[PDB]
Amino acid sequence: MKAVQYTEIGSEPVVVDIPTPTPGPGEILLKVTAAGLCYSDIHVMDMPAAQYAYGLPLTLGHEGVGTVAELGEGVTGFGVGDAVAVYGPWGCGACHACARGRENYCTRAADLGITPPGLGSPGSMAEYMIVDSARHLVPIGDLDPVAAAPLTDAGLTPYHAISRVLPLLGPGSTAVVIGVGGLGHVGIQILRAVSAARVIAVDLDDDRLALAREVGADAAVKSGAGAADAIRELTGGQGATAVFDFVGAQSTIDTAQQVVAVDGHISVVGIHAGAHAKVGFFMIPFGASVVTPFAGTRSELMEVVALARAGRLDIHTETFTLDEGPAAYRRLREGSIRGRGVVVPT
Amino acid sequence: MKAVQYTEIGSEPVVVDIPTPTPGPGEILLKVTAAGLCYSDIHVMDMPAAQYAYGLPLTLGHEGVGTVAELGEGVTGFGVGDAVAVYGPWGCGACHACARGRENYCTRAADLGITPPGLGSPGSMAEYMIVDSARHLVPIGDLDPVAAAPLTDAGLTPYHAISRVLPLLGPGSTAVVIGVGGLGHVGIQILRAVSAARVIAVDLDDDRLALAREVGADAAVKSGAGAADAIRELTGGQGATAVFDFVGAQSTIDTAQQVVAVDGHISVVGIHAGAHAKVGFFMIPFGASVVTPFAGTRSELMEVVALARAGRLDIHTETFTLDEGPAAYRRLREGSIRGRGVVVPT
Amino acid sequence: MKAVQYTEIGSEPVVVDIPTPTPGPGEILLKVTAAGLCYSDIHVMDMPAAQYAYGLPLTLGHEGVGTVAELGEGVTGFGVGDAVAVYGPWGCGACHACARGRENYCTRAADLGITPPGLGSPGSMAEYMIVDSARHLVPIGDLDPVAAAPLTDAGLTPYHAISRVLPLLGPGSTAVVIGVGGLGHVGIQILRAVSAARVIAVDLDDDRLALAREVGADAAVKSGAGAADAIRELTGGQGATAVFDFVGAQSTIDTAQQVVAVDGHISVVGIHAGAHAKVGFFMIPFGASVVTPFAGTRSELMEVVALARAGRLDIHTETFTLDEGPAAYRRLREGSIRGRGVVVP
Amino acid sequence: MKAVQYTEIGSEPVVVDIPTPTPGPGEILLKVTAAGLCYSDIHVMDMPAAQYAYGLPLTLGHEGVGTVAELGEGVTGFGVGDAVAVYGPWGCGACHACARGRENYCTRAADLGITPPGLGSPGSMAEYMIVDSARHLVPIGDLDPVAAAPLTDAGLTPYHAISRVLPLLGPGSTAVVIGVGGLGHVGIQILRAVSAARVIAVDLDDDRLALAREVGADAAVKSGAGAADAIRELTGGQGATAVFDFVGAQSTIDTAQQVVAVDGHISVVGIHAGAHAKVGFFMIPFGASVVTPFAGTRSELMEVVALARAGRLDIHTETFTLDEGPAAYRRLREGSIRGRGVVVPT
Ligand SMILES: NC(=O)c1ccc[n+]([C@@H]2O[C@H](COP(=O)([O-])OP(=O)(O)OC[C@H]3O[C@@H](n4cnc5c(N)ncnc54)[C@H](O)[C@@H]3O)[C@@H](O)[C@H]2O)c1
Ligand SMILES: NC(=O)c1ccc[n+]([C@@H]2O[C@H](COP(=O)([O-])OP(=O)(O)OC[C@H]3O[C@@H](n4cnc5c(N)ncnc54)[C@H](O)[C@@H]3O)[C@@H](O)[C@H]2O)c1
Ligand SMILES: NC(=O)c1ccc[n+]([C@@H]2O[C@H](COP(=O)([O-])OP(=O)(O)OC[C@H]3O[C@@H](n4cnc5c(N)ncnc54)[C@H](O)[C@@H]3O)[C@@H](O)[C@H]2O)c1
Ligand SMILES: NC(=O)c1ccc[n+]([C@@H]2O[C@H](COP(=O)([O-])OP(=O)(O)OC[C@H]3O[C@@H](n4cnc5c(N)ncnc54)[C@H](O)[C@@H]3O)[C@@H](O)[C@H]2O)c1
Ligand SMILES: [K+]
Ligand SMILES: [K+]
Ligand SMILES: [Zn+2]
Ligand SMILES: [Zn+2]
Ligand SMILES: [Zn+2]
Ligand SMILES: [Zn+2]
Ligand SMILES: [Zn+2]
Ligand SMILES: [Zn+2]
Ligand SMILES: [Zn+2]
Ligand SMILES: [Zn+2]
Repeated sequence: MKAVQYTEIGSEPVVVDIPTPTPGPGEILLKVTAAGLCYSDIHVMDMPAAQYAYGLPLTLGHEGVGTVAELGEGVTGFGVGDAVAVYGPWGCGACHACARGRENYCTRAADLGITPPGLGSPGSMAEYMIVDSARHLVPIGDLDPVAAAPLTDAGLTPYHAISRVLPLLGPGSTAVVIGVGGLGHVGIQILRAVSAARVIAVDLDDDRLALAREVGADAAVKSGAGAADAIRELTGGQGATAVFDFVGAQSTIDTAQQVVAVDGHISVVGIHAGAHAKVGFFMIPFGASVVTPFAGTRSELMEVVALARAGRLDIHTETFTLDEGPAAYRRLREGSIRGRGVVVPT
Repeated sequence: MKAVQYTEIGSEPVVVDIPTPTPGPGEILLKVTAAGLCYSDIHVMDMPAAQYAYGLPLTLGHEGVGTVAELGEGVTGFGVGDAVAVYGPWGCGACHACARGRENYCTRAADLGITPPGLGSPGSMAEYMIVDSARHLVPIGDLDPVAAAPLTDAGLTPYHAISRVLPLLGPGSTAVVIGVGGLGHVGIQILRAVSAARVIAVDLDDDRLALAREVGADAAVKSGAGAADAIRELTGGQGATAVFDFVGAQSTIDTAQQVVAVDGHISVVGIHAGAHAKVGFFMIPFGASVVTPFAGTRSELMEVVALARAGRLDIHTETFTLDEGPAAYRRLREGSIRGRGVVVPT
Repeated sequence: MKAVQYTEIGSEPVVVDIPTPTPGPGEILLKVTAAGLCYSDIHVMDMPAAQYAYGLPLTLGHEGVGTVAELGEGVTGFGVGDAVAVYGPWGCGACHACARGRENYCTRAADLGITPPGLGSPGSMAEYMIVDSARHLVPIGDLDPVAAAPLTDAGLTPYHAISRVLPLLGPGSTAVVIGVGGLGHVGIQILRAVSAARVIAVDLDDDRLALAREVGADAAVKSGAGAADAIRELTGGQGATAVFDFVGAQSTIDTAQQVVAVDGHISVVGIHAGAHAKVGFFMIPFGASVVTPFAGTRSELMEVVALARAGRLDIHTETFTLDEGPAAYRRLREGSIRGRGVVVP
Repeated sequence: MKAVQYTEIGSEPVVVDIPTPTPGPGEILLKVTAAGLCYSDIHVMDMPAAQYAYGLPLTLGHEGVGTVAELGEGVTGFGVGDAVAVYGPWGCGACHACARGRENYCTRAADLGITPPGLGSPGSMAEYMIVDSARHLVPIGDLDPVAAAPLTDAGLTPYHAISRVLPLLGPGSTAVVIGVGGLGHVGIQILRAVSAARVIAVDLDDDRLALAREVGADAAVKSGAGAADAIRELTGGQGATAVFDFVGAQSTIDTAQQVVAVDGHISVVGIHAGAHAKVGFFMIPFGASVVTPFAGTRSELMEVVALARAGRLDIHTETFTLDEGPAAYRRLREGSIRGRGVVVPT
């Protein structure tokens, strides 16, 4: 089969031909219908050799949707042809966190050699992919695969981040979304669907601010030195109940600390190495909590899919072939994909 | 009446004679039965002239218990002689936070000129004190006033901090308490009363570690460079579900970050100017939230009092006269009060 | 001033002339801009003499909005002219429930002689009204008073009921609303604003089903013997995550028990004497909780007002003068007010 | 092997000899170390032929602990010899409830033919037993199996019931426990470990009231016509925050409704056919919720085991051999087991 792989440190990923895998016991083989590109893949490919630990070659793609092609020995609960989304952050399944479906916060996975697809195990940017266990598949019915693939991370991650503090976001609350890309543009729509928060979007790029308004942001503010004052102006001096920072640069985290309300929340979701919130007296308001959330839970993925099926998430995508995979990653690096890049194998 | 006041910047507080106040409409005059000394009073007295904003002179004492002496015009809900604790963090009473009793997180108080007793308004270290409103008194019944006075901050503040994350502290959880002084020694006992968490206490002083074990800590370990490794040894490498840092120095916050579990919590309660947690990817575990909580809520103070009345809180105190007030503050500076210093007026 | 009062047991309320009150210390006098009619007023007026305990005469109206006219001695936090809504379920202000703003669940109010406006103390169906304390006023800014008055109960009560189980109502959930009247039509809109629940409305009247669809219900079905099967058909046999019964008759509670999901909720909000859910093994699904909620909290009223100010609540009203007050109550009895009746002085 | 089976409708269970089973793929064979008797087994054996639906013969025992004897094909996560408790309420593992570990509330199990051990599938009252999947085992380490077996239902069920409303049970709260038998005597101890509630126990039998005090009840009241007034006397007229009714007869549910506080809770846990709470205006206080909970969740079972391992649960048992199984069930019927009956195979 055709796949897109990261094959040597510092180089662009390449289109390859590798064997179509066969499922062992408990496993499922999917025919991939859509594979999302996430900016996390760029963080991974930019790691120096000393930091990089996922093995070479590596089939990319941690956002995967497909149809069941072959059942491994013992597998029931899915039929051949079933449309499924892949739950990404694989855990041990047995610990206290995993028993609640919170496999994103499993502490045993590393020691057991469990790695996620596209980030240690073979990903979804290929004609076919293996899934380790039935509990890591979620049915999607007749959902369009292209709009469905991003739900598995661009949807799941903001959904989880928002869910951690959803009781704060009552009528009268304000939520700030910093970064209107793959994650951010879905985050705005989740906020609108599950809360009565007023949503203020923040981005460097005017066209992303337009995207923000298109998907339901109440206001849009230019990022940078003026953002904090502009946000406070909109919130009448009380600040924002919650800030969801999908950039996570030091400048955006600083903006978040300068606008968050007393007894509010900052969720540092975007990854920028070295950047951090400074949580201490006189540097942040009383009662304003800060966290770096990771991925999401099994039941949260089901909820994201339910939002999509109810028509609550308009996922903005651009489609690419497998051959266009390396080019699509260049587009993501330069910031020219309006929403989520998705590879459709054929 | 006799009172202890901070009268000039940089100097020790002094015993003074000032008029016994009379309550205006809505106010209550208390005969003070006990007034706690909090290390926050030392932070206040160590502020340079440029930072200090509470006015001079200032009657100290933000931990107050008394008996109702005189009702101001229009006051109902209390009779002369009723034993009451003073709710410290006065708010506007009208905003969304105050409507839930969360006057500790009121955003309107500053602009309305509302200041707390002992920290802008006259405190409890005097024979008598004014309380602005009936809603800032809580009945204590026959509770010993000396052990009751610390409940209003040494009790309330750890109670609130713990309450923010109480659902995390189920059976199998571990809570670390850093700093076994006024706040910390009460915090250990709250954890034992309201959760099934295993409690690990941390302090510089071996006698405070003994205090920790006396009030129910399951383990007590020496603070400093070795503390993080010793705590991890006790938690089997998973780390601590929650860390309540009642010191809040950079070294203790660093210890907290090095031991906190995935999806855990650090509560930075102690105040050490410039110290802060660094909340960013690779600097803290995924899902570990951090906050600087402040004081507590009206209903939380009632719950603290209920714990005391049920025999769940053994409050360690040393008693001082009003004349010994300045000496008691020197004792607090040097770290020689085993628990909470309390002034009893006579 | 002119007021509408219940004056003798069994009779219709009457328009009267009574003195304009003056505020004592701590009190506020409002010029009333809008006063809602609630079907609870009909329950009260239909009480026999033995049951009725609110005193005669009684100025009706537990849904009140006004402008501050006079401050009593010592009152701060409001200026003359401020537009305010009245928080209805007055409590002692001092107990553990009241300290959290949950004065709707205060246990001390009765013994202290605290009664709510329109239900023991003088209500809002008058040119002016007294409010006991500043904490029982909530600012409404430039909100239209006519659409604002129902927020104080038609809004507050469903808001509280929904709020008790809001964490159940995630994406993929279903909420059933039984009774699309004053309360129900606002409840549909609250569900849409604060949850991703799919909303199924139930009513006897086809025009109320149309109202339900107008304010955002995803489906609207006829009440009665066929309702339970029709709801199950819509939910694919799993049933409804939550049922908010704003009728509360035995037949509607039975429908609720026949459709509620495992680990779901029934909120019995409407009042029908003797009617009750039967909560026991084999009579209801495992984990399905049932409650009769009452009114709402201080912070909940603020949230309802915030929803109204954000344009999330389209409150359907019909306006009446004080003189038309008795006629408006006849209209409410016969079921001919499409939404909430409101009296404007 | 030797087993205790229900073999014909209306008759006592009998000791039998049946083949030692072999595990299919995904299954685990346990050597049973302890098997609890639950009063639910008596409800089942008292069902008329028309109602009874679990098949004949049926190996009894839905409270099971053992050691792993043989792994079925593909099973990982356990070694031969590991001491484990059996999670009883088996679900499909795939639905939204099961994804959160809430297999007790799975809606798909019936249609998929999934039945629990001792209640449709073969139970633990035998030398060996099959478990369907690894996710239905929980490690117990060196816990005494005899005291561990009741944790799987006598522990789990009260734990879940209490957990549903744990945020109500703050300092100052009161919890009533009706019925101090297998479940009730563990329920008292859970309340003491995870809350600061004052605990009032209610039973018909004075010796069970003594048991209640032995395991930490603050007060003990005789059940019957006087119970409601005696409970109100103890709660000062406000009533009980929560009532956990482990009898569930109409008389005990009536007592519960007559004592529950405004904004409180009644949990109807015990099963008595036809008995029900009457939830309507003027028949129950405002805001007092009522529910019939069922069993518990995967993570809750882990928490119960963690309580046992921390020394928080003193489980009162009487031990029986397999041959004494039928006699033990007669003892349970007549109410002469002081706590939980447990069968130890040899
Ligand atoms: N925590 C997790 O579990 C998790 C999961 C997935 C992705 N991520 C991270 O989320 C981040 C975003 O990923 P994506 O796929 O949405 O990226 P993207 O490239 O699709 O979107 C980036 C967006 O951020 C905007 N942006 C960049 N700098 C900005 C600034 N200073 N101020 C305001 N806006 C700015 C861009 O204009 C663009 O709109 C990445 O760092 C990614 O690694 C985290
Ligand atoms: N956040 C709030 O609302 C709030 C409220 C009250 C007090 N506080 C703050 O809490 C802190 C504690 O106040 P207190 O009155 O309990 O003080 P205290 O002097 O009574 O107790 C201090 C304790 O901390 C220990 N300690 C000091 N340095 C340490 C270190 N590096 N490692 C371990 N232990 C150490 C001491 O040995 C002593 O036992 C103060 O900074 C105070 O201002 C905060
Ligand atoms: N719990 C509380 O705190 C509280 C507060 C306020 C009002 N209430 C009660 O809520 C109930 C509704 O109040 P309202 O002011 O909205 O009444 P309303 O007269 O405005 O509306 C009643 C609606 O119910 C519908 N209806 C009547 N019987 C029905 C049935 N069997 N099935 C389906 N629909 C039916 C009508 O067609 C109408 O649309 C009343 O019983 C009132 O006393 C309770
Ligand atoms: N909801 C569930 O998931 C679930 C799970 C397990 C058991 N159960 C049920 O819980 C109940 C208790 O089970 P168990 O095994 O502890 O029973 P058990 O026979 O060990 O204990 C019964 C206890 O209740 C007491 N009692 C009986 N009638 C009483 C009354 N009127 N007032 C006060 N006390 C009374 C007895 O004196 C005894 O102490 C049974 O009905 C059982 O079927 C329910
Ligand atoms: K919404
Ligand atoms: K405890
Ligand atoms: Zn990603
Ligand atoms: Zn795990
Ligand atoms: Zn202090
Ligand atoms: Zn305030
Ligand atoms: Zn009403
Ligand atoms: Zn009250
Ligand atoms: Zn059982
Ligand atoms: Zn299931």
